[PDB]
Amino acid sequence: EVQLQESGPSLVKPSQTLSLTCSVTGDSITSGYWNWIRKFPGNKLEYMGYISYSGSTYYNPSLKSRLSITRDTSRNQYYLQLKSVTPEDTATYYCASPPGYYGSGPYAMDYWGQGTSVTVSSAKTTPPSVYPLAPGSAQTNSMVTLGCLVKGYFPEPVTVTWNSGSLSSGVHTFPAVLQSDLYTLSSSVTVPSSTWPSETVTCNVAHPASSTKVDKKISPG
Amino acid sequence: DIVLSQSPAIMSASPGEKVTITCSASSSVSYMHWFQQKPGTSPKLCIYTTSNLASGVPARFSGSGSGTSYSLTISRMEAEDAATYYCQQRSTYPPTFGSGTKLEIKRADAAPTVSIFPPSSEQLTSGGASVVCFLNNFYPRDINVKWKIDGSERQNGVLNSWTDQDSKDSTYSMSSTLTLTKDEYERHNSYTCEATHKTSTSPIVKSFNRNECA
Repeated sequence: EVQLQESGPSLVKPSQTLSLTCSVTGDSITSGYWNWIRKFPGNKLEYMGYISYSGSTYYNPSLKSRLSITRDTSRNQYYLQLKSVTPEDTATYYCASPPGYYGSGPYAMDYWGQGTSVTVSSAKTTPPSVYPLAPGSAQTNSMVTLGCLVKGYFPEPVTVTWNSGSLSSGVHTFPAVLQSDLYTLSSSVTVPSSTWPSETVTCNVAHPASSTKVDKKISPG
Repeated sequence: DIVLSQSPAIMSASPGEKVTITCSASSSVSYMHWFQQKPGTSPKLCIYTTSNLASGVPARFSGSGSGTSYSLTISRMEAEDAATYYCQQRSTYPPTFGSGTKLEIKRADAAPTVSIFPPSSEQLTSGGASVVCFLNNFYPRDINVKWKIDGSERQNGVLNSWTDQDSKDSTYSMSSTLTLTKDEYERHNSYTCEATHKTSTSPIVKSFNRNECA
């Protein structure tokens, strides 16, 4: 029914102010409460605050004096302004409406935007080094597992495909790990040994912030 | 400042099992709301005002409690119930949330398929050498990886990462990466990735020697 959409930057520098927009389509912000919630790495959620139908605000005491929420009723948008952000303000930020009912209907519902992941760090754009992972040997069994190593990149995210999507069921791409300011990820793909190395298998690694186009068929060695 | 203590923190339930999640408050709250979050989706109201089913939630769920003790209950576990649940209170500002219950699917045990990979020739142009170990499609999730250099454990310089429960087969995967200085990688020839899990006690070891292959 209703629609909320988070708009803003993905990466911010420490000490800088974090700025986000929540745009509301499907309903007016002239009625109800409109809030910002955030999900930390480790998955705890924190209620950040609200801006009312009348423009009144409420801010969680935990956000000390750093958070302010504004709105534009003749554009149906409300904004978050979070000052002096340290690395620990890194999270996915969601705008949302408290549980209510509406129209007619019997049931309580609520409305959440999709969320925006925000990275707080002073790193610079660094394409990843993409390496081939091929076994150093093998006689038997029916499957063979090969993969790719995407190391030292910034920022998130990275994307990995195998043979342009034509390999899927045996794929595992692992969450990225932050190490010494740089991200590292790996991906694996298991195929029948009568397909490799007989028939080529390639990892398609793309990194959006540094326009990287890496393809690397995994060859024996 | 109402503190919402939730339990258990993580758990696996078979299809059809009865499941109970508790949320205990620091102080009395008038009601407890419950939210559901599946991988890829935002949190969605699940239970409203302690016991009322929210739009789109099936009748196998229910809630109860009052004062400082509340619970949420699935009569019969379905695979689609797999997710993270959060209890929430709004009777006192600020509105607070519980730490969450990660609810997983229980399935048949499966030993990890283990595969080891040596550094690539491409990475040997730099000053680092990384060995990667893949421990995939296993169950349950608890697993330990040990990295042996010449049959001798090495701790740290390791980078471990887990996938979330596979959506098709309910298993888990885990990658381990040992990044060494290139010169230290060439002083040792035996590289072993050892997995200790639940199949048996000792198991799954994959190795490669630096002296072999090129």
